Amino acid sequence: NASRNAWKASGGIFDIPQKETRLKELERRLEDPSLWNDPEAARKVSQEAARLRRTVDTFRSLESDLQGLLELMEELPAEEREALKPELEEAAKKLDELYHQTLLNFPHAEKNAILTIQPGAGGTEACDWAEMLLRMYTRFAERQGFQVEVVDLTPGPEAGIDYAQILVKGENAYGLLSPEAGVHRLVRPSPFDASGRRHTSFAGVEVIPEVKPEELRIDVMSAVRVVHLPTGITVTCQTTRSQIKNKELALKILKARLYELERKKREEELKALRWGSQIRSYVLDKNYVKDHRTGLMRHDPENVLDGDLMDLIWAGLEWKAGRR
Amino acid sequence: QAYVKLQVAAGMANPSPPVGPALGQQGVNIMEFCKAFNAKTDSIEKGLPIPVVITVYADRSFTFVTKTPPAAVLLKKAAGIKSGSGKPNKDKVGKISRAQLQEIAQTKAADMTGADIEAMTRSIEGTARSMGLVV
Amino acid sequence: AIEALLHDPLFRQRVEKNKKGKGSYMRKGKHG
Repeated sequence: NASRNAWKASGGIFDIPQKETRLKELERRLEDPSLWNDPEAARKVSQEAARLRRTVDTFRSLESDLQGLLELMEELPAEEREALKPELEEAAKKLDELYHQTLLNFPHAEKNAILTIQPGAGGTEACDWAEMLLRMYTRFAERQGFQVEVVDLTPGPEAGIDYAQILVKGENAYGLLSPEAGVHRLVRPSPFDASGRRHTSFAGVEVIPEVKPEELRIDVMSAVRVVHLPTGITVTCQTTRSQIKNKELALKILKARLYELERKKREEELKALRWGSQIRSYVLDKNYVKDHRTGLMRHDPENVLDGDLMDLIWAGLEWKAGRR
Repeated sequence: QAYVKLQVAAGMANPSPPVGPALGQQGVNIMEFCKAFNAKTDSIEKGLPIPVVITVYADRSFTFVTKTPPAAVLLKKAAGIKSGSGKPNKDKVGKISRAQLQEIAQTKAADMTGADIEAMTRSIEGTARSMGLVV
Repeated sequence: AIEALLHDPLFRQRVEKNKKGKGSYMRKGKHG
């Protein structure tokens, strides 16, 4: 536990060469009034100052609770130092808060998201896989005090679900699920094949943040859809029984999609001017779950599936942050 | 002659990041002013901002006289709040008693250009109200 | 991009040969 704590704290030290030098540079050139005369410069300094400020308040805990621990924590935990060992619980909490902060703060990360789950090849098996995936995300939402709004659900004929599109709203939703987005691989002995040979099926997970008058048509099938024709992507809703609400819901999803199409394209263009495989796998035979990206493996698949692993997500988030 | 009040926490040594060389826009050096501030501080508590007159003469040696601690900070300190209010009329974040305000008022009397402390108290109350705290 | 990627072959369904199974018969063993 102590070792773990130390490790955690080491990350915090990792942002000491950033904070000091940066701060010095800012005061030396940016703080100046004759530099200030240009707005852009001022803005830059403010951004730079923000970095400094984060490092100030949260490092104290790392330093202050570390140095004061060892004198009283050494020999006694149970008698007289039962406060003094769970005094470092506070430190742990602080550390966690810091880490989480580092992970988040990035563009659109607070605004809720609407993940579509798409199956892969396998046909019947694949649909089941999709369903399973959906279930896990639902449980994650449940776990994390969220409220899920079920928009698209479409059953596959032989078994399972073909297509789904599920929208959760609450406290930093997108942030958590934004990494997941991509292919999830189901490496397990099919219940449908009599042979019981191991199979591999897949699932895309499209995850997007939530964020014309004659070039859209709205058609009823009490069901509803909002087909923005110029781009050419449709959305279809079936959540509520009341029509107007459903329509409204559809509208927001479509809007989100529009934004998504724009932003990614723009980014690509910029890159032009200037993962390969599955992200995750779940290997039920082996009781074994490798995220291929970020090199973590959980050995209780069931736990992961029942309710999605926050820890894994955090790791993924960290990786994403680093890449950013 | 270049007199302006513009600074932060007195106790923290050499606060160059918030304002810093604005006082040093004129011919007086950055080192001096900071030093002066530091000197001033030892007579009073650290952590709070303070304003001071900046009469920048041609000789490069400047006269200076402190004023009372910022109205706002003082007001806050009796309240026991960091963030005062965002949207105060819609919901109250905190509140103050009048006696405390009155007490606060009396200690500033030297810098406060007024004889009646009652007036000062009422001003303080008004300020508090503005901030977002129903007396 | 997500959709087509899924469609592409690298994500085709994989099945494995069997060692004591039905389609097992290895004419020549891995090693001599």
